[PDB]
Amino acid sequence: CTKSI
Amino acid sequence: IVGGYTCGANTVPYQVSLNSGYHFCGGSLINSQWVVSAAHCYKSGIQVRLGEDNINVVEGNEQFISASKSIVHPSYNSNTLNNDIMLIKLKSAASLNSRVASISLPTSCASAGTQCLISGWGNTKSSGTSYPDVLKCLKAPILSDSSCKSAYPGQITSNMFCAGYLEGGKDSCQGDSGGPVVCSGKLQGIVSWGSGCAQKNKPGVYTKVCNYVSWIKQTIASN
Ligand SMILES: [Ca+2]
Repeated sequence: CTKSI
Repeated sequence: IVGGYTCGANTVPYQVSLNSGYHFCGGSLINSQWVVSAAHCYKSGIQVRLGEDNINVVEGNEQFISASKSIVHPSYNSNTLNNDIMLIKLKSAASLNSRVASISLPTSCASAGTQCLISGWGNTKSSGTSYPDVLKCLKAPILSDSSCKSAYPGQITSNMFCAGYLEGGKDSCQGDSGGPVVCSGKLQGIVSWGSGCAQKNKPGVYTKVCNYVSWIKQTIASN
């Protein structure tokens, strides 16, 4: 899971 | 950042917020006109917000500068997140000052156990969501490749490293992507991904910036 919003 | 601490205003002067009407990713200012962030942060309409502390309040020291170029690594793979690096050129050079400062690129990769500062405005909860106003910081060590690969078998490429904690509770999190992992004054990592945030045995995974220094330099030099 990428950590962007 | 989960389990971190309030950095203190402008104490991470290379930290930028990428804003598209909201903070969506971090980035690191690497010279007055260029920011390093994560490729997965790419989007149109990026405004780079430098000098931020409270990202919801204009406190002074901010510089909001549109991205003029957003250069995702050509080999970025959005499924594996390999090459999760993007360069953003600012439409105009930021005014560098004590609160808006570039961070050096690494001259060499960091070893396991290197302590780094990871920062961002991402979620501060490992379960649920709380997005901070102010920049949060986490001191976190780079984990060994073996531990990283053990935590994320088959998912860690040579362009990634893990950093943080296996005991849980301290990690970068959503909204921190793209932001810096700075170790000994060098941008060694970009917040990239992880399995959840601050979960036991699931450290953060970071783009290994040292693998991209030449790419960064070459890309900047040609843009
Ligand atoms: Ca602000």
